[PDB]
Amino acid sequence: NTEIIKSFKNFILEFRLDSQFIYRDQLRNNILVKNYSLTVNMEHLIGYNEDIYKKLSDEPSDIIPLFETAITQVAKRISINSLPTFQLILNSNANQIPLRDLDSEHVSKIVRLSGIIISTSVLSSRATYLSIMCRNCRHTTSITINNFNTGNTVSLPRSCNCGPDPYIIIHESSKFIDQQFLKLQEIPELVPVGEMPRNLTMTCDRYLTNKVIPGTRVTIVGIYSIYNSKNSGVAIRTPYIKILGIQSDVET
Amino acid sequence: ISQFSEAYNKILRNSSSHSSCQLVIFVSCLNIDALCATKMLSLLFKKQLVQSQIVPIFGYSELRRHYSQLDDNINSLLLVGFGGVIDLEAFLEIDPQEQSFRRDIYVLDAHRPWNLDNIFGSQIIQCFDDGTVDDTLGEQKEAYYKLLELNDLSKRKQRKKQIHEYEGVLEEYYSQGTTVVNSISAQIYSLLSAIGETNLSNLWLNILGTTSLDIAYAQVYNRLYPLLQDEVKRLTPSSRNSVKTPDTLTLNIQPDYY
Repeated sequence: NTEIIKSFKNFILEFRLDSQFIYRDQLRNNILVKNYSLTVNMEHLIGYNEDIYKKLSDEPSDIIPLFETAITQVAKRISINSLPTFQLILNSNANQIPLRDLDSEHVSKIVRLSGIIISTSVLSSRATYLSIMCRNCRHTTSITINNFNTGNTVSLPRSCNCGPDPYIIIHESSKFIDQQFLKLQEIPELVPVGEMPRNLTMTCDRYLTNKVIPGTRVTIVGIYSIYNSKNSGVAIRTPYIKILGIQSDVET
Repeated sequence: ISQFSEAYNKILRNSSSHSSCQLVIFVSCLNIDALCATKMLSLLFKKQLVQSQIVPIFGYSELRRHYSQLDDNINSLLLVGFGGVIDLEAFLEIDPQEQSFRRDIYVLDAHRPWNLDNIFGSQIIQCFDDGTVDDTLGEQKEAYYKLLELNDLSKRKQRKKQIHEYEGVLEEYYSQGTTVVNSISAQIYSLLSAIGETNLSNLWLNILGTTSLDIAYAQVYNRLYPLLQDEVKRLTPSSRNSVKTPDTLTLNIQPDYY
């Protein structure tokens, strides 16, 4: 929350291999083309410091939206008006977890896996920064959501008494992003001799949409998270993988 | 008998000139100990500007084709790894070619039988006869000297008994197993300590030199270890370090597992 930005803000400025340093040359060449992202190799985090990756491996849902605001304070040291929140795309290679053995222990942990993509969906809209006004008080405000944990985790407040939820979203001043909703099937060479091949459903953020055609072999690095819609049991949730960084092969 | 610094200047007096192929070294392609011993023998000849060859040799028959064909500018020769056990004047068929010979050979070996017709009778083959492998044994020496000299039946049969007993001593040597005494890549570092070039990189080619013969070889590594635990303490930047700067290679001893 505090000062973990500065422990990451020094990582982008000062990481350096033998002669030419990478994350101030990958951040500059992705602004002139107007690409607005960054690609962190995850082996270079733990070579520079181990205490940073200790926080990121334990509780990733609350720290990656802190690194996204640690980039957009550095891109104002290079460009000098509209610079949005940057997106963090990461990739690594530790050990593949097969799709069959995903226990109840891997809830909110960085997990990579593999498989074949069955289907896609149509794009959508999620809100990032919206503007609210009350109906009676007409007291304007601005809620900026940046975290992503699909239904509702951050909603409207109840007072600025007035009525039950007096708040209106104003559609004339906001910003929006995209979502994609894939599906992923395990590779048939890890044969289910008495089973059918299972599947999972992922989500994708603004810069990974429309990247992969149905029918390919991918490797996917994401957060194994959970959501509780009723769209069949008591206190039952459902699993899904929030993708942050799809490392496909050569498409061939 | 021959130490290093008097033999080091013997290679610079006849190699610093205008032509390129002044000295030629030969490397065996198998001993990793013979790989690090030439990697830091190029750095010593790069700071003093001598031009050379580095020819790898695999076989024992491939040494004969490469040597007996290309002999024009041999103002020196050098040979690393090979040449310990097999008699070189009897194998390359070298004869007297003019004190002040036109060609020197400096063998470097790590093997047990010294092969007395290389060390003694050193017309052209410069030895490596410091007491490291030599150990200053005298019974080998006088028996070699009391042989090469070629009532008369009484002394000559006594000479024949002296011929009979002395070759018995020469069958106590030359009847032995071939293993390693010292590594090669610790011996060249003893030459680099006297001249005065010991960087931090020229230390890292002994830790790769004398760890190749720890796992799968005899262990003289227990006797070569206190000599390299002190040359690391000697070349050390400071006691307390900066916090992991992108320069500053630091090699330092650590508890390591097997």
